[PDB]
Amino acid sequence: SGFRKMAFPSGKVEGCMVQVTCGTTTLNGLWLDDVVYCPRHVICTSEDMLNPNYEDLLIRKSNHNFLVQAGNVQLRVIGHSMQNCVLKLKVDTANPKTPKYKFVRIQPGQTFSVLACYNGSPSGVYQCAMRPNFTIKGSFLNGSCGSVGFNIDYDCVSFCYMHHMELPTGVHAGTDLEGNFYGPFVDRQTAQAAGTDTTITVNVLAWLYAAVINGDRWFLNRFTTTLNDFNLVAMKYNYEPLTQDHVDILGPLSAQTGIAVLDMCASLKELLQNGMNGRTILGSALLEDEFTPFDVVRQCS
Amino acid sequence: SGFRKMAFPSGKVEGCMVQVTCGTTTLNGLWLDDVVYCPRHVICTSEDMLNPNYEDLLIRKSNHNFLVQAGNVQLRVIGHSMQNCVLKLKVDTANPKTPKYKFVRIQPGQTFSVLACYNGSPSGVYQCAMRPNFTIKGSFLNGSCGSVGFNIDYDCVSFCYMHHMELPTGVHAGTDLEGNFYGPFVDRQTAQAAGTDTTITVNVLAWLYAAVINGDRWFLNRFTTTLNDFNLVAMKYNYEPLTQDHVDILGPLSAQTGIAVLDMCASLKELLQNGMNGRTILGSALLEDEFTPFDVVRQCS
Repeated sequence: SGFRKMAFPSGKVEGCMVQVTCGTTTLNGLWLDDVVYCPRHVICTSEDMLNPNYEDLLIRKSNHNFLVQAGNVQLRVIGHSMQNCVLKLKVDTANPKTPKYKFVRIQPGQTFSVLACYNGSPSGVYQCAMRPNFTIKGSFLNGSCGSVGFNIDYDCVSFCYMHHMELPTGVHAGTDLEGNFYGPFVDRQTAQAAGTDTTITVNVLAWLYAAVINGDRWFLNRFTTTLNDFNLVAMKYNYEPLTQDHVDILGPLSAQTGIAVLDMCASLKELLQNGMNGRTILGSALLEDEFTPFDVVRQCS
Repeated sequence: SGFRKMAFPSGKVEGCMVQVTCGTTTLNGLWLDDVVYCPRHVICTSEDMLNPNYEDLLIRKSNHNFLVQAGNVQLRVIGHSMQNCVLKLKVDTANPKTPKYKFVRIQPGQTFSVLACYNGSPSGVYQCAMRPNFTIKGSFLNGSCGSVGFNIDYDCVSFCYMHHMELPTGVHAGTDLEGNFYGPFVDRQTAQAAGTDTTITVNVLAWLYAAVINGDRWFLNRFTTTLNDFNLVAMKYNYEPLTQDHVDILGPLSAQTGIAVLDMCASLKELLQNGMNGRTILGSALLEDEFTPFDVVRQCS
């Protein structure tokens, strides 16, 4: 037993990380088969970022403006193209360490592991969630651009995130691996800001279940609520609404514990309206919303 | 920027994980060069655990009672010996994936990454600390015995923990890789219990520094305290005492932020005596004590 913020084992992704240099800018790239993926702003100057025309900047570049190094061995760039906001660097060698992989776009509320990298070298791994406002609260220093987020199913790596930038609020924004940004964010120097964030209600419920599974029951109560009456209270607290789909997804946790979802909802309603009163759940004094129902099942069984 | 519970990249350790079976018991082993390390209770029966004589049980075993599988390929056990509470299984093949490694014993308060494994297969990675009472608050299900904890320095894996058991309080106990238990715990079915835990003061201070580094300053104050006056208050709250060594170790964080340790200590003293009053630090409503000074430096630079 126990409950921890748990990332996926990162080995399969470490074998794909490379260093990509263009001009005086170095950042990370993802090397799968004979393609290297990286943020397209790798070709930009600080002057360019104020109003880049990326198709114009990239056309003024040649393959030899791109230095790719997989550890020591330099990779020869034999061709380059743009896919939305990622750059695709064709290289002569297929990565022998290429895992089975897919490119998947995730939904707000879903979680993924991040392998933070610098100069193509992995430095740490952590779990986070796509916030409802399409930012992630990551840990990223200058040079981490190109670090990826991923899930693992069986032996297959679903890449879902490439890191592009930090917003002025200290949160982070990037794209899926097809180069499409999560959220209304752009790879240009503008006055971008994250919208209003909300709490991921279905995840808070999953985490209350995880607590019950782990012997924390002080917050449980005898009451039950209706979906509508729950939503009417939670939205007052900037909680995402809960759907019948959410209730279905929470089914297996409801079964393992024998507590109906709407029963648990009454607990969460009570916790929202009363606070926690110096008590903790699973070692936390706040309601935790970055564990999905699947993460709980995974870890608690 | 940002601050996350961050584990080390786990690839180098995933290549060492194997499955070890003996009787009807399967658990995990660590395969380095031509040796496989695993908990010695792998040879025990439930009946045996009540009073095992391990040197006697192991003598009644032969190499062929030990099935080691590295993925598919079975490994032939050509010899076996005991080192304290770990079992060393000599095998004919050196692990080609053996990283540079050391066996290191850590101190209460130090952190490490755990690669939780089942049937020799890695399932997740998370960061935790050796508690002052020599337990760890891990996430472990039946079958995780033999999962290891580790740090990484440059390319060198310092293995520091092998998982052996869960205590009745839900916390976990194991050994260093030389088979010596952390704490007063034994691999026998007895009435073992963890002692009284305390908070790792030097780590809480490091985390307050991490918060300052990340723009959270509401808890700072104009006061300064003496080491002695700080300890006199903290020990009242079940906080470990702070030493001059701790103050030295916090030096680089003090420098980067320009806040003297004893200055920060006055903040922590105030937070202990006043609570947090519905405020949070780095997204937490509790004082966090599982980041060392080194972890903060690592992540914040």
